[PDB]
Amino acid sequence: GKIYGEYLMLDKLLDAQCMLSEEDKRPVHDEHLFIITHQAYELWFKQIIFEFDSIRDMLDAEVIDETKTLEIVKRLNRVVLILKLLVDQVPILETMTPLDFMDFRKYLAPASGFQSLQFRLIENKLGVLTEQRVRYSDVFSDEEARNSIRNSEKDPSLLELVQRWLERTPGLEESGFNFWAKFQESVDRFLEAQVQSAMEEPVEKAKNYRLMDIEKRREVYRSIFDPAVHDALVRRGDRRFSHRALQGAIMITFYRDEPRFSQPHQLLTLLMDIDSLITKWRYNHVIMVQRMIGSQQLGTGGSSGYQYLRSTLSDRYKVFLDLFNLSTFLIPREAIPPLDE
Amino acid sequence: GKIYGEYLMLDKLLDAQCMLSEEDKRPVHDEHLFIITHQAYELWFKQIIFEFDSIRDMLDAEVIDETKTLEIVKRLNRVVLILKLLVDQVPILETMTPLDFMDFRKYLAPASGFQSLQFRLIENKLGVLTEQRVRYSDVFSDEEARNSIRNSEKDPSLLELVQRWLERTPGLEESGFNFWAKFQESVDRFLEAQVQSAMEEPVEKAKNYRLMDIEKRREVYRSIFDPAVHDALVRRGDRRFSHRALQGAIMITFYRDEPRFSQPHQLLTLLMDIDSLITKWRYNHVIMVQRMIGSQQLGTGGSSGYQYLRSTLSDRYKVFLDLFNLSTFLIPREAIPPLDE
Amino acid sequence: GKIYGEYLMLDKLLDAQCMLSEEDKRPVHDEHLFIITHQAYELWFKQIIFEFDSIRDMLDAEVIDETKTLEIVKRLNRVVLILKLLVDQVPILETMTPLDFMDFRKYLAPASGFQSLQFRLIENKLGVLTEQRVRYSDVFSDEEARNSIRNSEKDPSLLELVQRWLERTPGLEESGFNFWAKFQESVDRFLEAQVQSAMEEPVEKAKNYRLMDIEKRREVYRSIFDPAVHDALVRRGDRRFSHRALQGAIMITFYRDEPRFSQPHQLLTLLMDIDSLITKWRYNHVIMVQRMIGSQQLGTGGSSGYQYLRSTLSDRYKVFLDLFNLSTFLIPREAIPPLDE
Amino acid sequence: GKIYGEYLMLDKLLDAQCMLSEEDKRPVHDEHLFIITHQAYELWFKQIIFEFDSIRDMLDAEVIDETKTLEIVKRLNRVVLILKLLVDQVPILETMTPLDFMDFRKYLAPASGFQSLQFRLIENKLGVLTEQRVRYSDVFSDEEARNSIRNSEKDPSLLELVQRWLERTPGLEESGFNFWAKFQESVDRFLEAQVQSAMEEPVEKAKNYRLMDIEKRREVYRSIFDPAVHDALVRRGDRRFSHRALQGAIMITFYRDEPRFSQPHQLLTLLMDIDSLITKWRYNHVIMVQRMIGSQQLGTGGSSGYQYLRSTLSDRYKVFLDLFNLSTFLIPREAIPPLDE
Ligand code: HEM
Ligand code: HEM
Ligand code: HEM
Ligand code: HEM
Ligand SMILES: Cc1ccc2cncn2c1
Ligand SMILES: Cc1ccc2cncn2c1
Ligand SMILES: Cc1ccc2cncn2c1
Ligand SMILES: Cc1ccc2cncn2c1
Repeated sequence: GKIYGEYLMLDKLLDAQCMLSEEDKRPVHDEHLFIITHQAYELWFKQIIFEFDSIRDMLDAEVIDETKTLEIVKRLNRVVLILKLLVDQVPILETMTPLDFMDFRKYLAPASGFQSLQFRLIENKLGVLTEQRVRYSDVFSDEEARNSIRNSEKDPSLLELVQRWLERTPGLEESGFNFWAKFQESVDRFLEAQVQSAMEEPVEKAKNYRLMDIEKRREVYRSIFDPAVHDALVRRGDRRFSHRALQGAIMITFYRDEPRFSQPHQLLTLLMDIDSLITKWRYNHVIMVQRMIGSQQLGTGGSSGYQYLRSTLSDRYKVFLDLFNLSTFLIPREAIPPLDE
Repeated sequence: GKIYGEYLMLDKLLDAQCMLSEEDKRPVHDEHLFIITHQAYELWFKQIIFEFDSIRDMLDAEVIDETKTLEIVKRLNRVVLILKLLVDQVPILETMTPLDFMDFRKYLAPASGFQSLQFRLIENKLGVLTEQRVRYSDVFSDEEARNSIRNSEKDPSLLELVQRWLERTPGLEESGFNFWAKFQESVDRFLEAQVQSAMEEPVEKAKNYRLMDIEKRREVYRSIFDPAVHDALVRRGDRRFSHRALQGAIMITFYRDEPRFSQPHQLLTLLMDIDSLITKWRYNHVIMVQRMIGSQQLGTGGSSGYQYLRSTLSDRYKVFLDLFNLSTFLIPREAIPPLDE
Repeated sequence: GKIYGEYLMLDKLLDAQCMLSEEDKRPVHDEHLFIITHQAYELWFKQIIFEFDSIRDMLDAEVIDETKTLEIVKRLNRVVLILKLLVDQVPILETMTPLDFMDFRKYLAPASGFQSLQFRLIENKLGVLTEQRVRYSDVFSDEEARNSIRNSEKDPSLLELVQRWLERTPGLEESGFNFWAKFQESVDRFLEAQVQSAMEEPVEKAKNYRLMDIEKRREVYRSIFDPAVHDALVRRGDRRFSHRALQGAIMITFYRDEPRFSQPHQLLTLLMDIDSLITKWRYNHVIMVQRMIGSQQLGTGGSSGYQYLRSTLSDRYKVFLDLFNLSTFLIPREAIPPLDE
Repeated sequence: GKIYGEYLMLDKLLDAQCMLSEEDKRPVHDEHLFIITHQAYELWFKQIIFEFDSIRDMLDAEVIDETKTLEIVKRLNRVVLILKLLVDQVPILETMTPLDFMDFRKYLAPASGFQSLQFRLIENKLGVLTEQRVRYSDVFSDEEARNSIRNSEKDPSLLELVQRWLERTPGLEESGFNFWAKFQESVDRFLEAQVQSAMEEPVEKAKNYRLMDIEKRREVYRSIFDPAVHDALVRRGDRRFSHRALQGAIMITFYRDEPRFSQPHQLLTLLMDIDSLITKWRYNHVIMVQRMIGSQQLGTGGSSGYQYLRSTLSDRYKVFLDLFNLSTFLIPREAIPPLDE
């Protein structure tokens, strides 16, 4: 179009609000809010997908320069703001009372939140593993929806592309900076100095606490320095990243204050914020489900739905799970290998 | 429809996003965000209108009981939450850079924010007076849009209906409680006691300050006790309310802690919050216009647009202007006529 | 005092910021933010306690009128707003980097979040049961702190006082409205009508699903109509409320649209919002702990602390647990016993 | 100290809450909220000052590297988050009713918001010019407060230091990139091409509108290319920046997408966000003053105070006024001189 409403296709957009309670000559006022709220979510889901696909295209390249990294950071930050808005949309729908919802939920019988193609496309494009999902894709009767999901699982997710970018971190290379080995030998040097300082403790409980603590540190570093331990944790589902991607991620977090790593760090932080905000939506949605129809109601066949949503709050659904635990492996500033390159 | 996407008409809704930069084979990524942002606004504008029209129907009645008042309060509070969300949508669009916007604003030449039928319908249904508007309704080329605006100006606004409800306040009546006269004579009694206390001041500057202050209080009460002064202020545009509606509003604010007036008070407060939040959107929108194209750019013909938006921030656009100044006329708790009925 | 700084005792308040890294001639800039953030929390914790104690005094009375209920609702809503602000304070402290925190966390060795007297007083005054707490009160070395906690556990909590108020609900009484029996017999009448409608189903899978569903409804109502089942669930820790308090709570939620119950309903909703917002703070605090020092760091002696905080997210810490599940027991509007009194 | 309360000096901090209505044996509950709210503001004002002074020290240097720029950006962003929290604190105090405030505002007679030393120190350290202030520093009776303000006006503000940093922008130099001249000659080339395109317009109203518009563009560029026009606008108070600082600011906004300028751009954006958020606090504070005591009340001596606060909303109080208008001078991407260096 050309003028405001023609450009925005308001003739199409504002003709998609059909209250089924109205067409059945028993209108329920808040059903208009129910529709509008979901359509605002679906509009922003399309925007999120559009931004995710553009970030996937920029990450599916041999090298990602400082200019392309800034663009990726901008678009990830935009997704963060849209996710906060989407979390904030819940109290607007929580304004409808359970009895008003009960008077129209009968018209929704075949419909299901599981049938949101865009919500699934978001989960898949970010990296929610099909094997890590709770049992409880085949809900989608349409063939274009099934084809859309097939492509989202087949094509590389944001998790795979970020890992590839993380593995190519300059500075990890043995030929050059050799960060991983410098980190291993400074961890050994630091942890021994901690043993020597604890040996000089005037009190025995304090000497023993420090020594027990150093042993727990030894085990923490063993989970990342022994690749067999890391690869076993990845297999269990406690980690997502490859051993080399984790090395890159750890190096980015160590040198975040350096101009060269501040932007890659921000990209990782926004990836974490996205995960955390999708989890916040899941929680607020399960609180709202509970407020409206409790753990189970007429038509639900028990607390099956409720318990499934409650189970989506687990680390099984966090894509960049590894990013939250990087500070466990941190060493003081004085102990970090200085940058030379 | 029946299943999720058919119920929500996602086939229609998600087919209304046409980037003109894409159809011209010169696509600008952030134009997708520009469209989606406006469509989320337009969806919520429709919800606001739907709630406003339902509140108008409940207020266009002989008596509004405690049950219907609770429903009106709920729906006004819902509009408050939607307005906060709409204010919060601005930083999402402020994520687009001026240079990216400059690469597609050429395709928008005939379009204008003035062509938002729903934004005008919101202003009119709330009560933005046609005579109080800045010079700078005839923008709308379509006949259904012109007819929609004609009806919104003709049919009673939220301002007119609230005034009618306010005029019917029980307790204002001479036959019963006679609040206005009790308020006048307690104002006189309180202000004289203030003169007597100031007369006993040991310091002359303090006695004189108190006496100058009591004189300014006398003039404040004169603007509401002399109907000629109030009616002149309404004529100037400094007030909106009729003299009897203002009496009701003042009585509701005085006895807000009493169960009988707490709900009418909350209705008035939410009416104020709505005004204040529409003003907050106007401000954030003028800040965003400024960030994107400054006070004037190529195609604007000077700072005409900018200065008009900047002028919409004035009290000329506040519908319930009177509601913000009710605390100027307040007297201590000890001086308020006790409720009997 | 009398002037601004003397009234606010800014001489005392702005002399309580002692950076231990500064006194050790190794200053860490963000330690100032660490102190200020905690002091803003402690100031608002004192305000929360002050409001909680005033609500406890109003609830520790024979009858609570409509006027005192409005005051309680106002103060509960104030606590909600302060809790949202406190949740929002986390991203301000998350602005400090893990390496900057690592350079001063050594000076905090004896200090512990467990030593916040005001946080414990908040938990106790709301109603966090001492037996429902995770093993992991005796941390407090001072005698006035131990005496403060002793009194908070001994004196009635907000949970006990709300239950007393809920038990005294007019309308529950057999002598008058007899709500519980009317609810039981309308549940029986409604559930049988649902069996008869399911019997007329043309499809067998649909008839069987409806019948399986009605059986699950029968069991839900059994948990509240058989007092032995409710009393067993209270004993297990799945419920907090007495059988009579639950009856009152259910009646308030059923007739919330009625002027008589809207205010008691709002009080219950704000009580739920408080619980939910304290849970949101706990979550954001465990995310921030994780961002700063992961699941374990030098000095922690393993993931003991982290796992304890992670366990505070369970229903074991939700005081008004029962309030979230009231919609499970809801019946359509057509099936609710009409109000007469 | 060493343990939680000793480290945070909670013995001092939680002993600074003296309600004057309580000491006069006429306690007003919400006076506790009034005190706590102001003390939370004063605590965060101290944090803001601490961050501002550290940014002043980093900016008072010959060269500011990419590493020091990241630190400045981090601390400015922290101030943004604290300012949002401070804006959000207003609705918490707006929870107190005007009648409850009226029962204790008598004890505040000598106190005044003008006596907040920290609020003035914030305004001065940011750059609120003493000559640009409204008539209505000498309020401060204490000598350490007068000395604190004297030093804040004497020592360079954030506005002066940012201008110095902006003037040293590499790329502005004639010897090297010579941005200003390249910008002038590309503006001339672009504006002439616009005349030639308008000359080919089939419609005369369209040709004339385009030509009138190009003339308004010519005048816009004249205000920045003729230093006499810029220096006259600075003198009038419509601009703050020196002609060379404005050149740097314009160059940073033009090449913001380039890695070299993205961080300097972010610093400028956060400086704008700070200005805008202090303005948002001023507005919310004048709305809250109005809600509590209207435009004037007993003790105010008329609307003097109210009108002064209402006048602080003007551009006279915006420190980085110039930053909001930089998009007025923008040219399309195709017209921007390519970077070489
Ligand atoms: C009145 C409020 C709502 C209720 C009672 C509700 C209830 C439910 C229930 C019971 C489920 C489980 C499967 C099913 O029966 O569909 C579900 C899933 C879902 N709903 Fe909602 N919902 C509400 C509002 C919303 C809104 C506003 C959205 C946003 C678009 C939404 C999005 C979803 C999604 C995406 C799922 C999938 C859950 C996941 O796999 O993580 N719901 N909902
Ligand atoms: C890129 C950001 C935007 C820019 C540069 C912009 C610019 C403008 C300008 C210059 C005007 C004056 C008349 C005209 O030329 O149309 C205007 C008016 C208006 N715009 Fe925007 N706008 C933006 C985003 C939005 C958004 C997201 C909305 C929300 C739906 C919106 C709604 C309106 C409305 C309703 C008016 C009427 C103003 C009033 O009468 O108070 N604008 N806009
Ligand atoms: C730099 C950020 C912070 C870190 C790393 C941190 C870490 C921790 C840890 C590890 C614990 C477990 C016991 C202990 O070692 O003290 C804890 C408990 C606690 N912290 Fe924090 N904390 C941080 C900030 C805060 C803030 C800003 C507050 C607010 C006043 C706070 C309040 C508490 C409270 C009240 C507990 C008790 C937890 C409960 O029983 O639910 N913490 N913190
Ligand atoms: C009950 C709410 C409040 C009322 C009625 C109120 C009223 C006023 C008034 C009338 C003035 C003008 C001079 C005077 O008489 O002091 C003023 C100034 C001021 N107040 Fe408030 N105030 C309130 C709350 C606050 C809060 C919570 C803060 C935050 C610390 C604050 C900070 C200030 C500051 C800094 C000024 C200086 C204004 C400027 O120069 O821009 N006020 N206030
Ligand atoms: C339309 C619709 C139906 C069911 C549902 C569940 N969660 C969101 N939903 C939306
Ligand atoms: C589509 C469109 C065009 C112009 C405009 C101005 N303010 C919002 N707008 C939206
Ligand atoms: C001072 C201090 C020490 C330890 C701690 C843990 N969570 C908050 N904390 C505050
Ligand atoms: C204590 C106090 C007195 C007066 C005042 C005005 N604005 C904030 N204020 C605070």
